[PDB]
This record gives sequence, C-alpha cells and structure tokens, in this order.
Amino acid sequence: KFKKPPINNPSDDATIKLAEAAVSVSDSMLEMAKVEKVITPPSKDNTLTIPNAYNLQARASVDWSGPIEELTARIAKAAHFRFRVLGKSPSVPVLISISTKDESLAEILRDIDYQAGKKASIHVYPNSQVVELRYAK
Amino acid sequence: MKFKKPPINNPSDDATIKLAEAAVSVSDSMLEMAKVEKVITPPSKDNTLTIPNAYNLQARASVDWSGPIEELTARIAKAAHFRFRVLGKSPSVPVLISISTKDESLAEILRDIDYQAGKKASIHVYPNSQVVELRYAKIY
Amino acid sequence: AKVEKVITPPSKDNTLTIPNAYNLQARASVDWSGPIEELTARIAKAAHFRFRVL
Amino acid sequence: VPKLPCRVDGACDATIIKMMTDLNKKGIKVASVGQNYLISIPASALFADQSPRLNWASYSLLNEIAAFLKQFRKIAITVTSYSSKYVSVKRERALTLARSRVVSEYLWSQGVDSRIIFTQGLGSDKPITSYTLGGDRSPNARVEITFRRAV
Amino acid sequence: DGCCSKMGGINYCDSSAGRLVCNNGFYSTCYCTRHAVMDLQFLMGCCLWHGGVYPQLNSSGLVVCNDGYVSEECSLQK
Amino acid sequence: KETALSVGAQAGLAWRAKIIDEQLNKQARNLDAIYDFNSLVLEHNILPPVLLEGRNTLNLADAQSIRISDRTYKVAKQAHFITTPPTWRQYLWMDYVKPEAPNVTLLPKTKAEKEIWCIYTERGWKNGIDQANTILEENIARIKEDFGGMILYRKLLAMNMVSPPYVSHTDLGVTGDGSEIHIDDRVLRITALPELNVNSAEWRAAVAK
Amino acid sequence: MDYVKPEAPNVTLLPKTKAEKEIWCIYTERGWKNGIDQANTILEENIARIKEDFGGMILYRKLLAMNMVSPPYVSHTDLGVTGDGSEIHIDDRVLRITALPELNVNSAEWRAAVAK
Amino acid sequence: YGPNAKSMPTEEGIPPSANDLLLHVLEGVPPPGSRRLVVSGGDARAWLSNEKMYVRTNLTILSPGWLASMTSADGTHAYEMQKSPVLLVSWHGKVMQLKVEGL
Repeated sequence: KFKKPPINNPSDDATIKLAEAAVSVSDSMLEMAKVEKVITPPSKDNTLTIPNAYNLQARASVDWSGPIEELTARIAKAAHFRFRVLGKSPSVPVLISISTKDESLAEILRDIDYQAGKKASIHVYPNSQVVELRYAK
Repeated sequence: MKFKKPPINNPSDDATIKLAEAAVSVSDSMLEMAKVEKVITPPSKDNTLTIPNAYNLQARASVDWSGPIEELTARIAKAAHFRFRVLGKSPSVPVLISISTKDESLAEILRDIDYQAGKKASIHVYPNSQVVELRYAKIY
Repeated sequence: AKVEKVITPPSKDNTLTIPNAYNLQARASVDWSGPIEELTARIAKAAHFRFRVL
Repeated sequence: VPKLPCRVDGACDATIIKMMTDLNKKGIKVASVGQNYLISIPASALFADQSPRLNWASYSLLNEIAAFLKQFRKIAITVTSYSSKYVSVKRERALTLARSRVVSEYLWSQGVDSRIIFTQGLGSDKPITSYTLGGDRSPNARVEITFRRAV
Repeated sequence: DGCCSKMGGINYCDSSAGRLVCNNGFYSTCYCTRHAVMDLQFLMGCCLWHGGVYPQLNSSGLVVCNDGYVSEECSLQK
Repeated sequence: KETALSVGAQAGLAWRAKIIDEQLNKQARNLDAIYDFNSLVLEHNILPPVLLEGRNTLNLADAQSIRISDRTYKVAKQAHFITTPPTWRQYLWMDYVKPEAPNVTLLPKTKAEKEIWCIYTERGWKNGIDQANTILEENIARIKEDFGGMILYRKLLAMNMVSPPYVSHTDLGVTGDGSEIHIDDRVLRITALPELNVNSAEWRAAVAK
Repeated sequence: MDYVKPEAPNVTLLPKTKAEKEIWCIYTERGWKNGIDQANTILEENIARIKEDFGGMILYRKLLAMNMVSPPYVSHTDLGVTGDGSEIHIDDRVLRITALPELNVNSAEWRAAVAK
Repeated sequence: YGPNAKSMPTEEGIPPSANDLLLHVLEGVPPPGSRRLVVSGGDARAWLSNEKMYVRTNLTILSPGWLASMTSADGTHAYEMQKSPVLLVSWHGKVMQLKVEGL
C-alpha cells in the first residue's frame, strides 16, 4: 500500500541538469580512455604458460628480494630439475622481489619471467627435466 | 479556469544552479575533446578477445567504489568462485579506482575496470582454469 | 552611401561555386587556425579525393 | 532601493491574468504553452465581408490587445492572416496581405514595445478545420499573432 | 509588493534569470537580484561620461572631472 | 545602527556559508564524478599543465599604432609532479566558525531603536549572504579555469601543438656502506618541460562527420 | 546635463516681518529665473560644441570629394607565428598610418563642380 | 660606450600585443591585488587593479571607448577599459545603460 520514491532522487531542476551533465562526462571519459589504451592479443602474449608437470605441483611460502640466478637455481633444486643458463650476467644484476605464502612453482616461474622483462627469459623441459635461463645481449 | 505549466517541483538553490551551469560548459568541452580525439586516432582492437565471457559470470552487480583496486578485484573474484592471482609489483603511489554504475555484467564491469585502469594496470581472464589475472605495468 | 558603395556583378566575380559532387555533400565540424595544405589535404582525404598542389 | 526599480514599469500579473480571462471569455483565443504565446481572432468581428475595412467598434478590442502587449518584454511579433477560398489564389493572397498590414501598422503606431514586426498572409492554404460550410463565419479565416517571451 | 499575486505565490528565484518563480510556471514581473535586465536610461550623479569626480578635497568650488573637464553645473554659483 | 549592521553581516555570512556547505556536502558523488582528475594524469604521475587560449586580439597603443592577431596561447602554470591527485575540496569548501557573544553595548531599549535594530540587522544579514554568494562565484571561476587549462592541454597534445614531457630513469644496483643499504636505487627525473611548437607544418587538423 | 538634487539649504538668517518676508519671496523668485537662464546658457554652449565638431567632419568629407585634401595612408605589415614555447600568437598584423591628411598648395590639380 | 652612451632607438618596434591578464579576466579570475566592484542593470562583472577597469560580459558596450578586447571561444567578451561611472550597452537591438559602483 506504500511504495516510496528513492531518497536521493533528483527531484529538482538544478539537480536533473547536474546529473545529466555527470552521466555525459562519465560516458565521454569512458570513450576517451577506451580509445587511448593499447592492448595485446593472447596469441602473441609474451608470458610463459604453465608446464603443469607433477614435480612442480608443490606448495611453498617464498620471501625474496634480490638477484635472480641463485633464486631460480634453488627453485629447480626443490623441483628436482637440473638448471642451466645460456648467456652471461652483466655488471648490474637483475633484481626481483616476491613475498608470498601459498601457490605453486609454475606460477612462481611465470611471475619471475614477467618481472624479468626484456632482459631475460626462461624455458622448461619436462622430457629432459631441466630449466634454462636465457639472457639477452 | 486556472492556468499552469507542467514542471512544478520543489525549489532550488542558486549555488547548485551555478554549479550545474558551470558543469554543462565543462561537459560540452569534454565532449568536443573526445570527438576530436576519436576521429584523429583510429581505434584498432577490442578487449573482448582478451576477456571472453564464460558461464557463472552473468550474476549481476550494482556498485559504488572510490578506493584502491586489488581487494576490490579480490572481492569480485570471490563472488565468481574464481582463483585470484597478481603479477608484478604494486607501485609506491597506489592506483585509484572510482566506479559508480548499476546492474550490468561481471564481464562488462571488468572491461570497465580495465578501461579505467588504462596505462597502469591490466586484467586478463583464463576461463579454462577460472583465473583472474592482475598484471601491473613494467615501469618504475 | 549609394554613391560610395562599390559592387561587382555576379556574372564575373571570382569565387568558386558549388561543384555539387555527391560525396561532397556530407556534414562535419572543424576548428583550425594555421596553414592551408594540411586542412585541404585532410578535407580531400575525408572526401576520398586525390589532392595536389601547383 | 527607494530609487532603484522593484518591478517592470506598468506590469502586474494580476492584471495579466484578469485580462486573459476576459479575452478568452470574450471568445478571442488566448493560448500559452511553454514560452510561446498565441492570440487568434476570427475575421468576422474585425473586417467587412472579405474586405479590408475596420469596424469602428473594433478599436476597443484592438486597444485591449495593445494593453495586453504592453505587459511583456519581447523582440519580434509575427502577425499572420488566413482566409477562405473566394475567387482565385491571388485575391485571397492580397486580402490576407492587406488585413495583416493594416493591423500591424496600427499596432506599431500604438504603444507596443517591440523591435521587430513581421507580417504575412497565406490566403487559405493552412486551414485548421475541415468544416468549410460557412463563409467568413467559419473560424479558419482568422488573424493570429505569435511571440516568444524574452527572458 | 505582491509579485505572484492572484497566483499560488513565490517559489524561488533564478539568479541566472533574475526573475522570481511563481507557483504556476509563469515568469513574474518582479526582480530577485540586481543581476537582471534593467531598462535604464536616466540616472543620478555628476561628471557623467567623464572621469568621475576627482577625489581631491577642495576649499574652493571647483569640481573638475578626471579628464580635466570642469562642471560648473555640478559646482555652485559664485 | 552600525553595531547591528556589523553583527548582522557576521551572522548572515556564517549562516549562509553553513547552508552552502550543507548543500555542497549533500550533493556529493556527482561532484568528484564530474571532476575526475585521476583520469587526466599522464604515465609517470605527472600533472599536465594549464593552457589559456584567446580569440581575435587587438590592442591600440596610441594614434597610428594598433596590433591585431587571430589566436593566442599561453602556459599558465608549468607541468610538474603529483604524489597524489587533487580534488575539489580545496576549491569549493569554505571555513565556518560560530560567533556567539556580542556583548551588551548597544541593546535596544525603546520601540524606534528596536525596529531600526531589527531592520538593520536584517539588511546586514542580506549583505553578508550576498558576499558569500560572490565568494562562491569566484571559487567556481577558479576551478573552471584550472580544469579548462588541463583539458585544453590534452586537446593540443592531440592536435600536435605541444611536445610531451620527456622523462628519464637511472637504475642503480646495491648501494650504501656495510651499515646502511638500499636494494635497488631508481632515479626518476624529467628533462624536458612541455611547451608549444612554432613550426607550422607539423600541425595536424581534425575533421568530424 | 549633470543633475544631483541638493536637499540642504543652509540657513543663516530668517525674516521677521512681512516686508522682509516679501522681499525674501521675490528675491528667491528672481534667483529661480537666474538659474533657469544659467541652465539654458550651458545648453546652448554645448549644442554649439557638437554642431562645430559635426560641421568639421562633414566639411572634411566635402573637401575630400573636392580633391583638395590628401587621404590618409596606412601600411599593414603581416608576420607569421611569433613567440617562444612559453606563449604564442598565431598570426600578427600591425597597421601603421603615416600620412596625416594635409592640404595641398598646388592649385592646378584642384577640381571644381557643377550642378543642374 | 662612452660617458653619454645614448643607444638611440632608431626604430621603436612592435606595440604591445595584449595584456595577458585578460585571460583570467575571461575566465572570471580576478587579477591579484585587485578589488571587487558593483555592477547593476544587467549581467556583467567588473574588476579594478591598477586604476584601469576590467569588465566581463557577453554584451557589447558602446560609449566610453575601450583599449583591449578579448573574445572567448563561445561568445564572451572581456574588456580592458578605462574607469567609468556608467556604460552604454546595446543589448538586443535596444540601447540601455548599466551603472557601475565602486569608484
């Protein structure tokens, strides 16, 4: 028997014009941001996919902020995989920082490769149980 | 035998009036800028190939948020029953998200989030494993 | 003012008339203050017309 | 403030309401919607039978129109004349043009407050009623004035 | 005094318009701010269309506008 | 008379500002929705500057001496950093105290001084209300000026009338002595403030549909 | 005409009997007439001034048609863009007139007129 | 340069283009150190800084003669003007006067 109008309703001539201006501004800025932003298809996404081998399905808590080669060597050591590196470390080391409690080494490696950027890459071989660290030049 | 006009509503205030009368001019200038930028910059692609809509993603939402980003994405993934994941490192200055909309899809909301993020953060979706991927920029 | 006013008859006044090409009849909006080559090239590019300078 | 103006000179909305009530009860059509205002008059109470001449009693109504038009601030007034089909096209065109010109020039000479007066007649091309039984007694033969209120 | 008399009454003012709002949607004949269109042609003051009154304090009756023009009408008889 | 005028001005100013702040707080979300600064920020958290434009300029110096031009542009404030985006609270909110104790100096004892006290306090109240409205007009002008400047800068950057700000980063590895250390030391500078270009031929027009 | 109403007649002396009241009345009346004539004199001086200026400019138009006066000469010089990266003006033009309109002394080139 | 050292300006140069305060005047921002004025009769605002008026409207003043005129991108006229008690404005084909208080 009673249905209220909304409490914060623009029932005023100033307020309706103000709200229309607001929604216009929001739509215009949405269009501006959408046409401004770049994207990339996942077909050419430069992220290493999940190797999903059973020796890499362990869970761990990791705290590190420093260089790269010793960290990934310890990762392979806990993963019972051999580790080798093609390339040479430059004078300035490559730095990373991860602190986390519970995931798997596969997405740990994925975050490693994403944090590395252009200077480095990793490769996983489960047929011959190895990881490779490929430097740039 | 009386005489009227249709809109007979509650009174207003001159300060609100002047606020709106500024706002209309600002909206006009912003519309002009957006039209010019659209017609000078050719759009190329779309985020929908990055973010497909899958099942159990059509439950709707109405929101009002004006803060940081990460825990909000965690909340919406928890509603999705999806595993959540973050990559990269959050910068020193936090990313500010302000979203005020009502009753649309999770996929469209996420696309709006990605468009508001723009040049700093990005959202990717893995439907085969129900993964919400957040990735920052490779800068700083 | 009738004495002082100088006119020219429109038989031989030098102004380009409407060429009434069908693709030239669209609507647009512009704002510009500067050179002429960029604006004319952009107009012809919108009209899908080849544009040249002698 | 005892020196500065408080209202527009010679303006009272009570007088406006009273005279528009009297006009519509006199049968001259007074219409107000949005910010445009229309006054329409049948030609039978104004002219002779399809003839540009003015009845001497009609000037009282004309002065009433002037007293109404002094109450508003405007820019431009348009007066249009329409009639019924009598002989040709051209006769109806000329009749409408003469009627509109006469009433426009009298209103300009009287104390209206305008800047622009437009006057035109269209003969019989724009009827508002298909019931064309009568002659000039049918209300389609008429004179209208339209104006938009200025601020 | 009565602005929306023989109507419902006064509702509010539009300072962007300078007219009151009656209960019906008809713009009244009153004014509700100084920032409104006033048909002004006759005004008080002196040294008009000149530099105004020069603000110096004079023992004599010389009243001179700031363009050097001296207005004896604004001044007094000697 | 004048004491009533003063206290009426103070009370009207305070009360009008109070109501203005209440209305401004009531209309809340559309305000910052309209003034989204954080959309406008560039890639390195750098505030884009404010530009002013003018049309159809003319000066007369004296006889036989005028100068005309069609359009003008001018930088107002230089582009710089921002550790945080701004908002409208520093543009539109205003101060408010409660004056409370006008001491007993001129209290109205008779009917004539009572009524002139009432009407003079009333007109001072109106005057203070008017002053507050003038203050709000000035603030509205200020915020519109700044927002128009930054949106005009975005427009000219689209039009290629301005160079973008040029950044620089220097990366350092480990640092410090054996007692103080930082892990990685990244230095961010800006080596080129944005400014107009004068070469005409680089300027790109735009055409709508 | 400048008008400010004065509402402060400063009072130093007062009449006592009917004779001084009568001379007070008639002398105020004479002053009223004197002030009226003062206003009219100011008016006619002003109207002479505006008539003088208008006659001067219409005389200049007449004599330029008579071809006795050199019309004034003005160059306008155009510049391109101007200003550094701080602020700019898009296209500047500067107009200077150099020839003030003088009167010739060469009587041979004078032109007459005829009517009908 | 010697003792007199009179470096003679044989060519004067360009007259000044426009005082740049008119931009903030166009946006309604008063120049620093100025003070508010009172305008009545219409919709305009005005300011006084250095014994020189600045006025802002979208109308057209006629009488007292101005020195610099600035136009916005949408039809707003700002004037660098001399001081005046009153201005003559053609509003809509009709002539009115607007008085100024504050001098």
